[PDB]
Amino acid sequence: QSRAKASFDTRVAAAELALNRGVVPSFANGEELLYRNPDPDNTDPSFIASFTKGLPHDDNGAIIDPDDFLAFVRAINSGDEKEIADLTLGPARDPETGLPIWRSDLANSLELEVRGWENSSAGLTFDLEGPDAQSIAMPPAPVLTSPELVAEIAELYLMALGREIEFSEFDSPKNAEYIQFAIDQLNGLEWFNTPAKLGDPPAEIRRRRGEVTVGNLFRGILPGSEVGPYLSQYIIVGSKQIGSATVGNKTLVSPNAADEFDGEIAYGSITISQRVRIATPGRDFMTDLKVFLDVQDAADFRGFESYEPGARLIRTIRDLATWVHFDALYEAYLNACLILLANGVPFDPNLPFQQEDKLDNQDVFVNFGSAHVLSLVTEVATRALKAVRYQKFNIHRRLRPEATGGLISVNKIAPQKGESIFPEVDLAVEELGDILEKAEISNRKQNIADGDPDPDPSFLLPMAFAEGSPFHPSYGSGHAVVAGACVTILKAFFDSGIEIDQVFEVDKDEDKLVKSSFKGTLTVAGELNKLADNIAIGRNMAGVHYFSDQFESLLLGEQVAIGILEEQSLTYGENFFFNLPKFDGTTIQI
Amino acid sequence: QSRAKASFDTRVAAAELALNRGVVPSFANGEELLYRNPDPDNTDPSFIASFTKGLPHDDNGAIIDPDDFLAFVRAINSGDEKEIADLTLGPARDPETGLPIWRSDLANSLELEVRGWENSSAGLTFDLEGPDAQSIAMPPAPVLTSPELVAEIAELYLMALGREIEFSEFDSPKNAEYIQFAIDQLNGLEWFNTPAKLGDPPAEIRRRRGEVTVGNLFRGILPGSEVGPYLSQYIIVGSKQIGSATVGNKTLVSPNAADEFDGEIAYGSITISQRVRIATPGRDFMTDLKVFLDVQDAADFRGFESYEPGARLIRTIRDLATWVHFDALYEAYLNACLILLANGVPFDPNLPFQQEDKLDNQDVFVNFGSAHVLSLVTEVATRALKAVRYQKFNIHRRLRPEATGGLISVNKIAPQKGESIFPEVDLAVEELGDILEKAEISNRKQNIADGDPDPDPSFLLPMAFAEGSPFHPSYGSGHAVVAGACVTILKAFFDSGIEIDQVFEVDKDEDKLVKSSFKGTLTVAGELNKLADNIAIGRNMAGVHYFSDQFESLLLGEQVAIGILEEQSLTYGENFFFNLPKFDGTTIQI
Ligand code: VO4
Ligand code: VO4
Ligand SMILES: [O-][O-]
Ligand SMILES: [O-][O-]
Ligand SMILES: [O-][O-]
Ligand SMILES: [O-][O-]
Ligand SMILES: [Ca+2]
Ligand SMILES: [Ca+2]
Repeated sequence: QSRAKASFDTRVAAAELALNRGVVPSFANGEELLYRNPDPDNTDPSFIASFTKGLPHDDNGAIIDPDDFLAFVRAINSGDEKEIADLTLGPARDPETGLPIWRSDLANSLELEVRGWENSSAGLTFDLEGPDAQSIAMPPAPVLTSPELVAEIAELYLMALGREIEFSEFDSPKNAEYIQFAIDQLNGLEWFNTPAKLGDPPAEIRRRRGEVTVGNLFRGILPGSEVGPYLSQYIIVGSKQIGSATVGNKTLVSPNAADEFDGEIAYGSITISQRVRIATPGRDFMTDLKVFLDVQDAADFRGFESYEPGARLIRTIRDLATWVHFDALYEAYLNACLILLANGVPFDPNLPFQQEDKLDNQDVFVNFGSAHVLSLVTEVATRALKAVRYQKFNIHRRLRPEATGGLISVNKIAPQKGESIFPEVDLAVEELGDILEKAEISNRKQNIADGDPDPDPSFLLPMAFAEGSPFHPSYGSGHAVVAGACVTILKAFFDSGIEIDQVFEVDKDEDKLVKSSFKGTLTVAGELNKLADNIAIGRNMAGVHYFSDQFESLLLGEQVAIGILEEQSLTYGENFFFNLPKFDGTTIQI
Repeated sequence: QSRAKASFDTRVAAAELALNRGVVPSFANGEELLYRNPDPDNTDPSFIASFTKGLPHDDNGAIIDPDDFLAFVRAINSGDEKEIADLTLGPARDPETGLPIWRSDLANSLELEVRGWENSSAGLTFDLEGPDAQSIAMPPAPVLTSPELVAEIAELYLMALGREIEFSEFDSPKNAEYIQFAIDQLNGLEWFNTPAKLGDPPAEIRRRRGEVTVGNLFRGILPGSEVGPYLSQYIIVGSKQIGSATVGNKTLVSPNAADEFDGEIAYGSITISQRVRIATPGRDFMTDLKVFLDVQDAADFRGFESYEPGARLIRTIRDLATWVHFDALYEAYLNACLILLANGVPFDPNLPFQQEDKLDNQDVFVNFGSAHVLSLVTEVATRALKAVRYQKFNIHRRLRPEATGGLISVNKIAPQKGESIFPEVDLAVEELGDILEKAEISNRKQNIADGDPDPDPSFLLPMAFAEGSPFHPSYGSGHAVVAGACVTILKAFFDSGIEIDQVFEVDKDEDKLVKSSFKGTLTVAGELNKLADNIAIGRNMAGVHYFSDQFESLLLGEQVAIGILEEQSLTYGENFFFNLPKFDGTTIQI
């Protein structure tokens, strides 16, 4: 037949495959309308558990006008630029300067303008490849009164309090007091100590973590994420440098071969440095209620974070948070791909032409080679992003962990001032008492450093980011959906079962890589899963995402990648499949 | 309609749009079957102008068996893995060790195995997004007897002899002798001094370079690649580093802000160094006829290049060749995108939600934002690569410039030994006498450095790469097609008319960036065109591509990118278009 007609039929067949996968219906947790305004004569929803950032908020963290959120949801579902622009973003504005009146003196002195919702209708964007953004569903997010939300918030608060603690010293006596504290309180939560009961949602069973130990503290549940050092090799270690190739029987060593162990990736003929920008240690954000409310009212605090000179390999929790702050969409997984390519990590052996050219007479660059995987790992990211944007904006609209910390802080402060507000976070306040007292101490320290000599007692979740979370709902996670999708692409494309012989940790003292004490075996699949773990949890340690957001959007990204892979497989006439270890432990052939 | 049905309809609509663009028929130059075996009783084609690398070659650079090339073409068209594996790749093999007998002692002592054709059938791969690999045509490649081929190989010979000459010193007296020589020889070629005649093919007229000066020597013809310094800003300069953002009225400065002028791209929270690995200066490859013939017989010389320790900003021509040797598919253009995103270069103003958030209430990350452009610039590359693989393997199969230099060298050596061979490169030999004599001197020097105390006189095109070209035909260029596609994506997505206030050159003495002497204005569109120029002509500086390969592959990539953009525009409900300045000076709205 015609080549153009064959191309049309291949594209139509891929669309038919995407359509025949069906639409998994996306269910919210019902929090949007279940929580009501505390005012006895006001029956409108409070929307406290809903992502209400940017809409004008009262002094307690709830929005003044529930209609303001209703218009926001309508604009989400419609996608119209005029309806988005007609939304009220930020607080009341000064008639003279045109600038919004901020609650905090910091945002008023900066003359901060409002920041807008980041692609509130990207979930309505169609996808030429892979699953449609609305064809796949994440499960309902945990509700505020759920023990899962309490466990997630405890994890977030402990990460915020443990931001300056280095990953290589999780078991070290120096951090033993904070590590044992975190382990004790997490294991004091019925989410961690008590297993899932029969009849619980399957995703609830899947994402439930057991007893928290130092070996799995702040770690994911992906296979290989809990095995070995905390940080993935691909997030800290470099790669085989230019010149370290083998030419027949002669093995030439790169003159820059030490750059592999100095965290430098062979990025073509130039280098990607794995060293992260050093955010100011101990400097958290939105620890003051006025600044937090301004951020909830869309105060653009982007770029307000201060940084130490130079760059170091990720050592502290805050370093991982900084890494996931600015990462260029697929940058973690593009870097992992570059490491695997430079290290000569073989592609999936079921890919064609992977044998030595003595046998197949065919090198692989464009298809089943470096270029194919490099393009796939990067094209999967925007598709996963569209799906997660649909999940964030049109389905769940889950409030950010900063907003949950705001509700918890205002609830804990209410008895002190004689009031009683936000009973939905009462379980979180009660079960996180000790974590909340140390959070209050840390917030008092930060707010004294902020400029308030005698700051009000604040239990807000300390934010690694000055703007806090990105300006979209937390559930799901764009970073974690891209993590799932790109790691799925890499595990399918590369021989993910390949064992990593050299396992490196960041040195406990110096800014360098040392051979990890891990005496086990680390696979490529395990380390890619650990890298997805690292990015998603680093979103958690910034305070911008809950754990369940990360795990479920990682699954969503894996689904996006699988759909894309099945659709592109229709484009190759070669007899081949991707051996793809899924996050659930099974392998799919694509 | 249903959302799933709407997704299917959008994908099938993009497929109909791709189908309705039609198929531009792909014409070769007729060189494949026009040159015949000089043996009188043998009437089979010589296939000398055909890409015959890998197929066994005689002592003069032609293939022993035309049936070998015929089977290679049949395997190209079929794409069958078995037929590709059944192809005779490399020379005769030792029955004892199983290794092929190499003509050169270098490849025999290395026990070199064969290297396969890189995606000989990737042009048969269908594309779910954008134009089909076979729906777009690049014009016929110039023939060996054409003055265009003589000009191309002269430019390539001139680049090889000037690989150690720095871009910031093109007009410097110490290189004035080599630059004036190159200018005089190029302007002595009727391709450069004589303009295109009426009735010539329009692509020939469009790609014909006129009078060669110091300010346009070794430069492209894209708009903006001829004004300003040689190297694009994005190939050498860094970008705004993390911490240098503007927060309301306060302008925080990054503690690492000097990294922008040190050639350090803010790659999320980590950095990309623009410094390229220093290939061994004065070390060229395939200068000896035996090593060249082994490479023609698929000798795997990859990684055989040597490097000095460290990395430096691109100064010499060999540095650009090294940069394009290993660049990860979209690396130059992904780096340019990262620079434009870190620098805060505004997106296309016709993109939606690009106003301040006070007006539009919407940030752009997933759609019309950093993630969108990153994913687009990375996904256009593999589609352009498929199109160029079709052009390389199924249509043109143009011999590599190393193979052109082989024919030229054997033709020049034949009268010395009393014979005569390859009269099709007689025009190249006659018109390039001075360049060929300097190439003979340089090749003799390199072959003495290789290990031959008294090497045979060789006029081979010196190769920046030990394997020389990648194992596919030169026409078109994968790097140039990716450059065209990705730079088109960046010019469409970003406000490409934005002027770059700061223009940097690599310092004439130190490995650093100085303020360029350019008193004119440089735009983002011009600098992206210059970056595509830099990559394509760096492939020329390697000696692996001719100029026409580069320019026509850049046009093909621009077509790929435009088709992808049209097909993606159907996926967005926003009222927007990409303002896209083409390589022909016109602007398309997408
Ligand atoms: O959805 V989030 O990347 O803020 O990771
Ligand atoms: O086709 V070439 O990238 O060898 O640029
Ligand atoms: O091939 O590249
Ligand atoms: O990040 O969002
Ligand atoms: O948004 O990211
Ligand atoms: O490179 O091809
Ligand atoms: Ca192979
Ligand atoms: Ca905007």
